[PDB]
Amino acid sequence: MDHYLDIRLRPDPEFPPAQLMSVLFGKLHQALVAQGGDRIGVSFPDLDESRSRLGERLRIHASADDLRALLARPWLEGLRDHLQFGEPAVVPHPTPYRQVSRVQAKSNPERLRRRLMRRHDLSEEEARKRIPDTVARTLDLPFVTLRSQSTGQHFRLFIRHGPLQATAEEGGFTCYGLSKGGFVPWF
Amino acid sequence: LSTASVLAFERKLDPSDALMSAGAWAQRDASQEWPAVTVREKSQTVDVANLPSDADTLKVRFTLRVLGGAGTPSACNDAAYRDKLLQTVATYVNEQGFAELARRYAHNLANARFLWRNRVGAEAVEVRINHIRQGEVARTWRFDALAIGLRDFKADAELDALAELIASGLSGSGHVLLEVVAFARIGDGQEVFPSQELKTLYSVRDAAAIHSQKIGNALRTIDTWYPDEDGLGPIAVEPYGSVTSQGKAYRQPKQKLDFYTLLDNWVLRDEAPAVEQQHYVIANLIRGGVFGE
Repeated sequence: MDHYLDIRLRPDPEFPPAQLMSVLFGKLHQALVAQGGDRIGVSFPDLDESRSRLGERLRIHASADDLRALLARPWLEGLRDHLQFGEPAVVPHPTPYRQVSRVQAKSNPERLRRRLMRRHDLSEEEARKRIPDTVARTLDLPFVTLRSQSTGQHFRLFIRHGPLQATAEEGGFTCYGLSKGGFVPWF
Repeated sequence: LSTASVLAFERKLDPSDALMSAGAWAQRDASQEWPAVTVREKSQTVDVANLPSDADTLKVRFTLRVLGGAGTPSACNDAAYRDKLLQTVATYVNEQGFAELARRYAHNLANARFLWRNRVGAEAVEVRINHIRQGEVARTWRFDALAIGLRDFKADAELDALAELIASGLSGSGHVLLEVVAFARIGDGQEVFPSQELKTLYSVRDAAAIHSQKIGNALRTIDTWYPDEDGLGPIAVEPYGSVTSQGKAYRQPKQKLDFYTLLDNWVLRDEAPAVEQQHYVIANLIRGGVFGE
């Protein structure tokens, strides 16, 4: 997009920084479900793909008015002493483009068992012989553990950063703000 | 002259166990019949505790006691080391009282850090502290915990009144019993964070609650004197000062900041260290432990 914001996390020993980035991601998700919009992207410039880590700095991508609407809401309350802020900057030129994606797999196939028996109404031995437990895929993507408001559960949502492109075209971002066609400047 | 082979110090500053009850806001001073959070089991098997459907505030209740006489050990072998330690802490307590320590402790008591996971994301939080001399309450404090941040020990008039009450306790001149109530505007239908067992939530009889040692480890987070960096903030005062979450050993004994090194340089080698290190030493003596071989 045209403008970006990097907020830096405060060094916190008594809470490990994965939990702070978890609650920051949850704050961003409830902010996007509170305000809406389809052209709001996320980027994390400090990706270490070798250790599958996201880093210390995160970057939102929106217009100027959406940025100063985001800084003018009480979602910043309670944690101003828990991170540092940024400034509405112009994107440098040139910058390459990439993705952000939540990749889930059939990590333990009991959900596939219950869906297949809610659909087929067959025997449990048929679900045992049809698909084995070897369909469990393993992922080397960075993940973030989020809770819920209605159906409360800790789940790791993986982060896949796509390949390095050169030109950004039309595309949207979902209610989780990940790339569903919309590209973000990597710099 | 050398150390004792065994040496143990009973703790002062004993907290209680903090049970949690729920109710809605604006009954913050009508909070006597509030039902408590019961824990329920949903589905592996996972225990879970949620706020009720029509309530946004949580009542957290525990009790504090201040004892005093923090220089005397509970067990000691040779008398020369004990009398040397007693005259050392006598020179410390008559040079300066417990005033900086009680100031930092009342500062940590004013902000509601003892809700560990249950503090962040809250709308409004406020504490209410009662001194109970006889069976009736004798005085009252009132602090907004959102006013005082987690980054610095600040100054205030009522905070100084609380600090002189705590220093009156630690000097041994009086008995201190404090009832601490906390409120927290969070919302309805959110999950609460009691202590985790070894998965089950820690519970008093049909009510979720908090361990005493979690409240204690919260209330001694005053060590702002780490040798390497100090932008980290305050630390729970511990010999070989470390952290189970971040996983690193501040005051590491390769440096001359380890608690036992300061102790045997002060008492045996007779080299009194810096005054904030002396405050850290007396804080570790307040914490208690096993010292010797």
